[PDB]
Formats: sequence, C-alpha cells, structure tokens
Amino acid sequence: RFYLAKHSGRQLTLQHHMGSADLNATTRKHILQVSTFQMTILMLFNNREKYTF
Amino acid sequence: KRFEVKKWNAVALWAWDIVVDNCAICRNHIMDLCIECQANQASATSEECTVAWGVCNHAFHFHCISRWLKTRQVCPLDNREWEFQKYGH
Amino acid sequence: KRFEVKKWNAVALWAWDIVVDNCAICRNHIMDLCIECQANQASATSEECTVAWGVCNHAFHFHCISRWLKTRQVCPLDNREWEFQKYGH
Amino acid sequence: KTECGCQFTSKLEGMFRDMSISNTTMDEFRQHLQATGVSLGGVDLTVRVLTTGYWPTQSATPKCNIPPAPRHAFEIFR
Ligand SMILES: [Zn+2]
Ligand SMILES: [Zn+2]
Ligand SMILES: [Zn+2]
Ligand SMILES: [Zn+2]
Ligand SMILES: [Zn+2]
Ligand SMILES: [Zn+2]
Repeated sequence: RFYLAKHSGRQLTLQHHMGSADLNATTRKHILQVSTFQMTILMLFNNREKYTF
Repeated sequence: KRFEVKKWNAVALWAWDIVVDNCAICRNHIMDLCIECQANQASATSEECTVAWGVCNHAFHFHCISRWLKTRQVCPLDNREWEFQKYGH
Repeated sequence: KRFEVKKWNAVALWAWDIVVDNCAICRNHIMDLCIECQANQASATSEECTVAWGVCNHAFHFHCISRWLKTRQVCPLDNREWEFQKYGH
Repeated sequence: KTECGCQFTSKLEGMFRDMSISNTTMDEFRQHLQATGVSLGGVDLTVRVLTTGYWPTQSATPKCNIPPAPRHAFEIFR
C-alpha cells in the first residue's frame, strides 16, 4: 500500500526464494531462524499441528 | 502461540512500465513475437527475438528497442540512457 | 445474497465554472437570453442566442463569447484559447 | 488531416487527448483507493473522466436509484 501510494509506478511482485526471518520460539525463549522457506510450514503447524506432506 | 514471528527481511523486486500485455514500441505483447517477426517461424534461422531488459526496468522485444536505437537513444518511457541489463524474460 | 456486484465501470463527466445560475460574461443565467437580447422575442429573426461550449468546459451565451472574441480570445475563466466544442445546452 | 484539413479532424485528436485524460484519472483513483478504501464498496472500480462538449450529449443525465455498493464507490470517487 505504501509503495503504491507514495512511489506509484512500480509493481511489488511477491516471491519466497530470498531473505530470512527470526522466529521467536518458546525453559526459555530461544529465537529461531527461517530463510523464507520454512515460514509457511511452521505457520501451518502453529494453526494446527499433526500435519503431513 | 508456540511460534511467533518477530523479524522479517523480504526483498521486494519492482518493475517499471514493462507492460506484460503490450511491448510499448510495437504493441503486440511482452512475448509472442513482434511486428518484425509476426509468424513464430517466418524463417527463424537461429538468431533470436526475446525480451530486452533495460537498467530503467523497462522491457521490449530485443529487436524493437535495437531498431528504436536507430531512431533515438534514451529509453522511450524516460530520459535515461537505455542499457541492456538482460536478455529474455 | 443472490447477486453481488464485483466490477463497475461508470464514466464520470465533469464541468468547469459553467455557472448554471450565471453566464460569467454578462451575468444573467446559463440560459434565459443575455444582456444583448433581454426580451425573449426582441425581433428574434431566426439567428439564435443559446449557449456556447468551450474545450476548457466553460459555458457562456453564444452571443456573449462571440462579442468577447473581439475584446480578447483566451477564455476569460482561464488562459486557454477559447474553442467552440458545442452549441446549445 | 491529409484530406479535409486541420478543421473538424483536430476535433478527433482532442477526443483522443480526452481518452488519455480518462485512463490516467482512472489509474490515479485506483491508486487512491489504496490510501482511502474506507468502505468495501470499492472492490473493483473502473471510473472514466470525460468532458461535456468533447463527447456527444449521452442524454439528460438520468437520476434513477443506484445500487449501494456502487453508491459507496461513487461517494468515494466524488
Ligand atoms: Zn515489440
Ligand atoms: Zn522480432
Ligand atoms: Zn525506461
Ligand atoms: Zn451571457
Ligand atoms: Zn443574445
Ligand atoms: Zn475556460
């Protein structure tokens, strides 16, 4: 929304094969790391565990 | 929840007026041949006719912009010197 | 619901300072004669005295802007050469 | 132009400039729905902006009741 409101002219195509992230897990709170590949699978696990292929 | 995302670092690519539905020089499509090719075959004889990519993120058929470089120089949709930062889609 | 609208494609027309209550040259009304006509009849003798429409979307009585084309030219409510894109309301 | 002259033919060039104006205003308003979009009545909108004398008088601009999601869209555009 910002890139289309202020810098109107470009198209922010979405992708997954680049970048990283810091997954804050939680006895202590150890923050993990996901390189834009395991974010979707871990999010689906957060929504509901006991999944498969 | 058990796992919560704190940081993210996506990299967002951007495109100028490449017009994926219409090359701005000949008006046919980003792909699908050009006005100087029409028929897929038309005696292809090796060579090529793909999508040329400029530094100003504009796209045309490699041929259309090579033929437009005989009429002008600075990329059509701006005033920056057209470069050839890529060949193909 | 049974029917839901997804797309729409209205076309929205626009008007400049035509002032439907007052021609900007003579100040009488968009219609209802002018200062150089007053009485509806006043020996109409064919001819006319309706409304003139410019390219800059401004409107005046045909008579008023025809006699104003002698005092100046560029439509009085801007600085664009007055055109005659219409005749009548 | 290479026949009648630059008279009632330059009137068509003016109409094409009007087409340009309309498309540009349309894309600009789609962009500003991103900034606004208060209601969800502007899901997919394609508004065109033309000039009075430029186009043949469509009619007497009817004022019949209009659909509400279109009501919200027209209100946002106005
Ligand atoms: Zn081309
Ligand atoms: Zn070609
Ligand atoms: Zn360019
Ligand atoms: Zn008047
Ligand atoms: Zn008069
Ligand atoms: Zn004007």
